[PDB]
Amino acid sequence: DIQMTQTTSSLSASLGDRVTISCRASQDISNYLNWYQQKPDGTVKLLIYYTSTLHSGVPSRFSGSGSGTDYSLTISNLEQEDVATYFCQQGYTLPWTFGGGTKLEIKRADAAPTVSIFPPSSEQLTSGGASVVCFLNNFYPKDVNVKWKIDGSERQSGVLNSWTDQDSKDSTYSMSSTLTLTKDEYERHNSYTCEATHKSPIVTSFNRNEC
Amino acid sequence: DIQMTQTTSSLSASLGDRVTISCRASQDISNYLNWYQQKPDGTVKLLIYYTSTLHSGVPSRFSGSGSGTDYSLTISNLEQEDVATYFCQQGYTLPWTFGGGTKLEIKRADAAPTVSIFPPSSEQLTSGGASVVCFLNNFYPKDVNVKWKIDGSERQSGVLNSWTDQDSKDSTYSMSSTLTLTKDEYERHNSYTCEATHKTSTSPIVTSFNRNEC
Amino acid sequence: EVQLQQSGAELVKPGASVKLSCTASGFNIKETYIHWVKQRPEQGLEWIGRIDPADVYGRYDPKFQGKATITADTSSNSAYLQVSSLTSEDTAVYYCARSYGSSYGIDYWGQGTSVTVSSAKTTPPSVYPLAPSMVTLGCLVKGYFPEPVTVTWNSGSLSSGVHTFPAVLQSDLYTLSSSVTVPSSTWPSETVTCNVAHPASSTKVDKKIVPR
Amino acid sequence: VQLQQSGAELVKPGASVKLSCTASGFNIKETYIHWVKQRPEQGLEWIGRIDPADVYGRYDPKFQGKATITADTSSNSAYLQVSSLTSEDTAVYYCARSYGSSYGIDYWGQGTSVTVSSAKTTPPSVYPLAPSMVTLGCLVKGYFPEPVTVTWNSGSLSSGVHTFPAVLQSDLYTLSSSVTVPSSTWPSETVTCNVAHPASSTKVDKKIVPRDC
Amino acid sequence: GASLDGRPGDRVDLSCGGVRWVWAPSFPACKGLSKGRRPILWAAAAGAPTVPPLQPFVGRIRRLELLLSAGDSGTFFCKGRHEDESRTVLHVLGDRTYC
Amino acid sequence: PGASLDGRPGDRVDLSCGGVRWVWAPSFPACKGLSKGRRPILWAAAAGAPTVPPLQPFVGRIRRLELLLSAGDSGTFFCKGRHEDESRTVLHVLGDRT
Ligand SMILES: *[C@@H]1O[C@H](CO[C@]2(C(=O)O)C[C@H](O)[C@@H](NC(C)=O)[C@H]([C@H](O)[C@H](O)CO)O2)[C@H](O)[C@H](O[C@@H]2O[C@H](CO)[C@H](O)[C@H](O)[C@H]2O)[C@H]1NC(C)=O
Ligand SMILES: *[C@@H]1O[C@H](CO[C@]2(C(=O)O)C[C@H](O)[C@@H](NC(C)=O)[C@H]([C@H](O)[C@H](O)CO)O2)[C@H](O)[C@H](O[C@@H]2O[C@H](CO)[C@H](O)[C@H](O)[C@H]2O)[C@H]1NC(C)=O
Repeated sequence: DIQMTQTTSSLSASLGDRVTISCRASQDISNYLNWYQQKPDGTVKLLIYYTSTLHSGVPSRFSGSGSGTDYSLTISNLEQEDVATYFCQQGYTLPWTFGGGTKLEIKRADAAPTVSIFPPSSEQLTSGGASVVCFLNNFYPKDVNVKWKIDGSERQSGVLNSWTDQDSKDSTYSMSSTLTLTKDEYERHNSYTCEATHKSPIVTSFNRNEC
Repeated sequence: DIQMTQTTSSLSASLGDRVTISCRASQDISNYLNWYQQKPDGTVKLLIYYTSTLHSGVPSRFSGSGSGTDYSLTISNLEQEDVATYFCQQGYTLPWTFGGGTKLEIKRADAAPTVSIFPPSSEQLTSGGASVVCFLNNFYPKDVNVKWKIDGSERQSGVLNSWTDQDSKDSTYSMSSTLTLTKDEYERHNSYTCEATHKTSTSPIVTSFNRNEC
Repeated sequence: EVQLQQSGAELVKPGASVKLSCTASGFNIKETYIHWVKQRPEQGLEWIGRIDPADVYGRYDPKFQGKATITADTSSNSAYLQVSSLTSEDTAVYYCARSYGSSYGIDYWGQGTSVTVSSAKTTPPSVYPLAPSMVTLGCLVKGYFPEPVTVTWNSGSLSSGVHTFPAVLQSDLYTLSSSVTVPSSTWPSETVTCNVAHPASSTKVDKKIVPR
Repeated sequence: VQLQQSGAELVKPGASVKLSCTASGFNIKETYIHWVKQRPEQGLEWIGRIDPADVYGRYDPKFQGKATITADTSSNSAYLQVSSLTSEDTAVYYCARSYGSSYGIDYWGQGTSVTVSSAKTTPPSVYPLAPSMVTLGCLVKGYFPEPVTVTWNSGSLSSGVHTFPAVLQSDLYTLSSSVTVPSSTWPSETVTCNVAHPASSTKVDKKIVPRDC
Repeated sequence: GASLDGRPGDRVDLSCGGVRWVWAPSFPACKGLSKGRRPILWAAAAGAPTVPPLQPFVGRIRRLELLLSAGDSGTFFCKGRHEDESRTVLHVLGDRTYC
Repeated sequence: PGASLDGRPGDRVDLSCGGVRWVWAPSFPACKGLSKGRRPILWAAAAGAPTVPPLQPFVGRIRRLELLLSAGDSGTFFCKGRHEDESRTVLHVLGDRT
């Protein structure tokens, strides 16, 4: 229908700055566009309705400006709590369209990760399987290209990673990598280790030690 | 273009009787129908506007009736000044339409004509022409067959008649018949008659003129 | 004083155009609608059309298909009927009448204006006297063109006994005779004069009926 | 004045699901009920709206016929009836309230997760992960469907928790969690990774013990 | 059809042949008005003009009384059900063309 | 293209026409409604003393006007040009029935 476009799909910004989210419409929507906030796994909040007008209980730092066809939401003071995706939407014609959205990340000092490697538990080893877990508890920015070696050999197969969202508590990122192998394969190889490269590389170790 | 038809085009009526002129319309006229009286060669008067309504100075004897499509004009205690034609007229839509008319004749006793034949004057005769005139006066009813037997022999050629309308005096018609001949023809034959065929008496009314010159 | 002054009778050649007049006495034409009516010789009335003098455009019957164009002049307090491309089917009397509207009709009617459509020429009459206790005597009116002829007797004083018969057309010439019935004591004792007047040819002939 | 969304549904492909949304405090007869579809890690999609008095709700043509929103005023609740389900339907379904065009979708429901999979419900297999400060883990492998509520030492250990999102290899889910406690508190104190799978009615508790042989 | 002509200060009763209708005229004038058919009276439970025109009553198809004034010149329609019209032409004597 | 709206009684929404001597003319859902089709309410105002919309005397202004909504106001609103052209704004008022 009236396809809604948001120029940028991600916007990183440091605390105490002003930012703008732009929304262009397929046709003049005579100011019948509202703005929405969706917090990570939190509820969806209506921020601004009918372009300019603030919604009840929404802070004043949120400003809804808009031309006839070009609409732009602006967060004047940057707060940690504002880490959320913002969406525009038209109500002018009946198939109401929700735009692409713009995730708002927080810019902060570059933190080095807290790399910890964990050996497969003697619980999982009974289930005819093995899993190596390597974490990077507290770091920034988002991208970190992990590479782990078992006796030096490169293992790219069966590697599955997972990233958390930027917390509105300390404004940091965290990553979990899981190397899943069959019981026999993990029993054949010894001295498993995980290394990490982030903008000397941080190298962690977990040798096959008796206990 | 809505049409108007009067059921009758001529109505003979005795003095002081009650008469009606009916009018049928092609559409619903919604009382927008007026009546007119046009006297012989006299002015045409507006009798009764918007059906039953009468025009200022029009006598009470005149009454207007009807609704929808058939409207009527009614005249009581008839007078010798009511001998005129009456017209229906719609005004409901813009091609204003008049009815055909109904001439109102006044009935009377059977009157025999006063038949008078006149020879061509010695004035006309110099102009190389001759005309015989026969005036039939004060008669009732309207139809009367004229007959011009030149020396008894039937003459159907060059005969031209003229009638006057119902008179106001004794309400009787008069007729005039003219037999026009060329100087020579009139000078050729002697006897010139003029016979009226009217139903007043048992016999036809016969008048004559024989030219005398030697 | 509610008078509608109609123009004098006209003799027109066929195919030509005539513009008839109608003048308003006393009343202002701005206050009524003007209506014109046709009347074929010895026939019914035919509504030609009407006009609001405040407007230029008159509304007429479709039978008078662009021929008749009524146009009134407020300034001169008079209306006009212009009828173009004439025929013998147009030889009639034309009435001018004032109306206040649908629910009032044509209240004041004009005297009429006679229009004769003929290629024939104006011709004065040739009066002929017709001589023969009561007696009848008349006078002949042969070959006059066009109508009318005001026929009176002994300078109009002899009203009682008069019978004026209507005109007869014959090869484009008219013929009418009139008869008077006077007592046999008054004739040949008194003078009897058949007074004829032809307005069209501006003649007024008077012929004394003398015993032959 | 809240919007009560029904519990998350696991549906077989091609079948039909009728979701629920109940109005608290307010009367539904006093607003338009709107529904929204949110594909995993994707934008929102407006399904359609309804005037509860009408009970013949308008829908987006891309969804026309597939989804049928019908509300019950008597029970003060609305329903989303979705049929002929695909993997492209595995998403969260929000029920929101709106006062009109000039006001937008103001109150938003929590959202109902619809998982379209021919795969069966499987409880998790919790694996403890023992090694200045001390980082400790807990692995939750092989569960179906999502979600799993993971807490530390009966949720009393809020500070230092890090719960990573679930990973599907092949209709199998895996998520790990990490807690950072001081080297003084461990192995001195008990540390229990509390895992809760509502879908399978399980609540498993694995104490992290220092690894030996 | 019906084609009428009157004077200002007169009154003309006008009706229809309708199938519960609406009278809707257009006038060749603009005394504060504009081009196009403007409905002036409609049926309800007891028909009345209300605020645009204030000279027509109702006899109580439907019949109305109209006080002509100056500028009521126009075609009066009597639009019924499914284009069941009933037009009436009206012309008042006079041309008010001064600004 | 097209404009489809939804409001509730006591609200007020703006209606217009990009395609411009005109005339606004809407039709409202017949059930519990006296008239059964498209009906004119406003015509472009001339250089005199003009105002008043027939079936709803609560529309303020140019024919780019605001409308206060109430019972039965649900229906499509057409703005009309000199020939053929029409700009329609569909409208729905909350809880429209008996
Ligand atoms: C305009 O029409 C009215 C009729 O309006 C009414 C009615 O009684 O039918 C008045 C109500 O206020 C109105 N209600 C609202 C709020 O719209 C109802 C209507 O029934 C509802 O809309 C639906 O149920 O409509 C009058 O006929 C009025 O004419 C005048 O009536 C007077 C009566 O004493 C008097 O005779 C006046 O001379 C006459 O003009 C008319 N308005 C005007 C100013 O003429
Ligand atoms: C309809 O009328 C308005 C004027 O309305 C008012 C006024 O003067 O504000 C409203 C008042 O309540 C009313 N009553 C009183 C007691 O004041 C008066 C009343 O008519 C006078 O007192 C009587 O003399 O009238 C406008 O004329 C409006 O026209 C539109 O105005 C626009 C302004 O931005 C714009 O210029 C438009 O072109 C123009 O049409 C008119 N409404 C419509 C939709 O035509």
